[PDB]
Amino acid sequence: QANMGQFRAALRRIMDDDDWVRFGGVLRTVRVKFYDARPPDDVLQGLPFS
Amino acid sequence: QRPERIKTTPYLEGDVLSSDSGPLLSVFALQEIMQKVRQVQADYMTATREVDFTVPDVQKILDDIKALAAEQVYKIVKVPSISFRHIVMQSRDRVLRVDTYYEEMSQVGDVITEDEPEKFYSTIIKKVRFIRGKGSFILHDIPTRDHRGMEVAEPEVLGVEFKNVLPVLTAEHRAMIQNALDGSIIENGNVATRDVDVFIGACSEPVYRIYNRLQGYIEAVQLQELRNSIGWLERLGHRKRITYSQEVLTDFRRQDTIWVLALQLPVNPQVVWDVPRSSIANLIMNIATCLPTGEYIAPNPRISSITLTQRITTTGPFAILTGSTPTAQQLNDVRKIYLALMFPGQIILDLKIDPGERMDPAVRMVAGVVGHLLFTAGGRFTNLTQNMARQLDIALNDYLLYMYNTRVQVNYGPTGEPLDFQIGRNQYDCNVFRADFATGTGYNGWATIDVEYREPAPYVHAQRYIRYCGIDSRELINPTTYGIGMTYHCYNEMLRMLVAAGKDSEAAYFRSMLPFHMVRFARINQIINEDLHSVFSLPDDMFNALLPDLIAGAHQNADPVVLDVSWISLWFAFNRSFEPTHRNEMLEVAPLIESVYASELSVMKVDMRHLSLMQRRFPDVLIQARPSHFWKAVLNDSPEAVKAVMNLSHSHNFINIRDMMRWVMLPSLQPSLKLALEEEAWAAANDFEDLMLTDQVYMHRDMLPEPRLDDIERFRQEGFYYTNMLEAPPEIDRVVQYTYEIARLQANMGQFRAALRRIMDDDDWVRFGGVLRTVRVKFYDARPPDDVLQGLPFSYDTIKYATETTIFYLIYNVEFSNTPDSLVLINPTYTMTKVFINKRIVERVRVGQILAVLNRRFVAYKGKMRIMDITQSLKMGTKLAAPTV
Amino acid sequence: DHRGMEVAEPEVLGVEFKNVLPVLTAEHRAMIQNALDGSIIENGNVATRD
Amino acid sequence: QEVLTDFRRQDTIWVLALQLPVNPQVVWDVPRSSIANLIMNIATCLPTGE
Repeated sequence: QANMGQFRAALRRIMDDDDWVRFGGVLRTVRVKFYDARPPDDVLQGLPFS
Repeated sequence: QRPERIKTTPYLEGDVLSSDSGPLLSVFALQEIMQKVRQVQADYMTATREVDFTVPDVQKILDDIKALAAEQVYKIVKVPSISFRHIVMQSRDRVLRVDTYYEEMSQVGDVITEDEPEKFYSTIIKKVRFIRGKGSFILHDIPTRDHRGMEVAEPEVLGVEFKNVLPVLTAEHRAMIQNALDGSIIENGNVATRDVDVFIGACSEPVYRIYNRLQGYIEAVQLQELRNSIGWLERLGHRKRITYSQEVLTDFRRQDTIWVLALQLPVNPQVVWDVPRSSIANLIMNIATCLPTGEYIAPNPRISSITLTQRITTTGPFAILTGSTPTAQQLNDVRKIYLALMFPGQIILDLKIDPGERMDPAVRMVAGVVGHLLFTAGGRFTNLTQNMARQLDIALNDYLLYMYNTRVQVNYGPTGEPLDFQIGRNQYDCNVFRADFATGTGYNGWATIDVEYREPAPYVHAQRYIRYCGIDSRELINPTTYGIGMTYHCYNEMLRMLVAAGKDSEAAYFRSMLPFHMVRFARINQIINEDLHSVFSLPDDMFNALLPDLIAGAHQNADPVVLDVSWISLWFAFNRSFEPTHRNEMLEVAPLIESVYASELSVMKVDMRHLSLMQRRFPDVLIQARPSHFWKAVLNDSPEAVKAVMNLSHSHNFINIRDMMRWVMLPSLQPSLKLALEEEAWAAANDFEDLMLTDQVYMHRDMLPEPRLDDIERFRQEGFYYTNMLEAPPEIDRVVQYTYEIARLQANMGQFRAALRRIMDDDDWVRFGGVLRTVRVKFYDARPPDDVLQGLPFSYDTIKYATETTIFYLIYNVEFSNTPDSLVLINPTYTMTKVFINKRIVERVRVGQILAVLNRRFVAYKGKMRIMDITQSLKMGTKLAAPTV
Repeated sequence: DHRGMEVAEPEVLGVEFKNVLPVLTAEHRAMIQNALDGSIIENGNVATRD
Repeated sequence: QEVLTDFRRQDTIWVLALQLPVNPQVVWDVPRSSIANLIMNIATCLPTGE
């Protein structure tokens, strides 16, 4: 997807399609949190990839 | 991270004895080889050609190879050079046209002399370099100008100069010249997003041919060849099993980028391997390149003894020999043994005796055992020679023979060969442990398979995988049998004999010792399989031919290199292990290096063949030709790096004609950009007339024309001219042929001058040709000296039949106050030299013909265009985002 | 080396005639020159050695 | 055999003045030399110990 030069556009199209993405099969470490206000932008708007 | 380097048991760990790397081992190996032959030469009397022996620096030559790889053979200039030159005589309507390229050709090189063959070759190949240098250029950022809203080009990029022509023109004349300048336009000039500037004009024909194939080369090679190259790099990386950069290459190309490549990354190894007397060179670069950084490990101290209490403890059977430490020479011998171990087949060992050293007899007693347990001397190759194999047999016989405990019975056999007897209670036969090269008993390669074939290999010359002691390398990632179950046949027979020999403690020590031995050979199997895969390696044909060659005494082109070690060094090497804690760094740039190597080799072969052509083409010029002449001629003007590579063999003082010509006729080749330009330059050079190597020389009675001076200004406007040059040869009847040998014969008889005067009186032409002569054209307005106008092909030192002569063009200049008979002379001036060149080198053109040469198409890029060399970025750390199909 | 052939030396011939050349004539010099050109070398073998 | 095993062994011509086979009959054929053979034998070959 990065190779041909249509990586991000496909992701934006699929997100317009309102779908779900299971990025990788590698297990991830989870965390639990509690807040009284809005969370920071970094944890909310962030992407699970780089 | 790599699973075979992690350890969890207290048996394979100990203090490190020493460390080593490829660079030290290479120079050391060359040193002992050269010292051996020097001692050989010194210890006796020798009568041969003198030769000095110095050890070279491999690292310097590798650095110089890397530097030369960065050298670009292409030049970029905005403007092309001047193609044609104009000359103005007294007539302002007619002007002389000359080619500057021909005059520069005349200046490039030196004169012809029939006595000097290699000088002739050197001059010719200098012409070749000059052709390729003036042919290789790319135009970028051409200037442009605007006239009446239209695009025009400048009068200095078209390749002609005519600024001094403007004063001699009248109104219509510079009117039409400026009209022609306005007509000199750049095509496709109305494109708003234009990137190419295409122009019509003149150029030198070889130069323009090289330019045309250069732009064809630009258009041809593109990204898919890079894809193939990096795919082969991936296959090599898979073979070596290196970690990859998590960066992945995506073939997205910018709209304002140009890549250039001068190498094809797939390689033909036979081009490398066909060099005469070069096997040792291939081995030394293989050592210098593929060998990683490693170290020597001692075995666990607890194998020989185990404690039981404070005071009582077991002792080793070889306790007296265990407490020993090698010297410098013994350490060097250990190195030699491990080198012979790491390369099987092309390295031979030997055993050194000299009175200056003293040892206990037990060194040979145990040395026979360690020799039979430490080398392989049978199967499909060899590692030993016959004499030391017999010595080891005698040693093993004496060890089974000298026994300190209560004696057992022995039954001797018929012959006096050692090991012809039976021993002990079980009556075991020791005769099976004699060494024969065809069978291979008594060593690690007996009763097993030593070499095997698998899937296609990255390099095509050798697909083999070496299997020492019948064990592969895949048990380290996943073991196969239990701890006791690891064994092989010769080890079993050896242990069973020692049990049969009544010898028990030694058997226990060896049975403990076995897994260290097997894992050491597993690591060496991995090293041979993975690390050493390179173009310098020995192909399968040589490896499968060497053993019959040595056992049959057949005459071989690639002699195995014979070395020498000491006796106790075998036992010391038995108590060590090699561990490569890191891999070689220059391995990461290994392949492309030899590519440059290969490419340059191709170049030599190319012009080599062309030089041989002249020996067939011209016997008289090359009467005294010896092919070493052109050999040395090419070998002078060449990069010193590859020459040092070949002279590391030091056989350059031994190269004969047979090896050199056997190298000549092969057409094996690996393409490269400068190579392609080389073939095309030599294709232009197949027409020998392109380098002023003419052989048409005519002589007859001729005189300078004497025009009658009627009107001075009429003579000014006309502009009469003369030349001794022949624009075309005359008819054949008046021309008589003449040769070198007949010239020599008539010179000895002395009637040659008489024959010249006879035919000279008969007023017919005479030919002196068959030998290439240089061409000089220099313009003389006044009276020349006699030597230029009277160019006699015979030159008194006897005579030499071929001589160079400067070709004359005479321009006539007159004044108004000259009398009508001022040029009238009572004795007419005479000339006799005439030459034919078969091209319009000098010619008179009327003013409208000044731009009559613009018929050739040139391509240039905009100044915004950037050119980046991309030869340097071919490294196996680059992995494709879209892998090769 | 001349005429595409390796040629021996008058010294290795084993005979000396170097004090009779200057009194010779043209024909004798030409004949001795041709005869010198006549001598050849043979690339033979013994025990598989050149 | 070290001197027979350099890397220039293949294209070298050897010279030996003495043949190894020493036909023993020629030393024995010497008339009334038995005592001389004995004394020079024990001169050249007899070792000494303690």
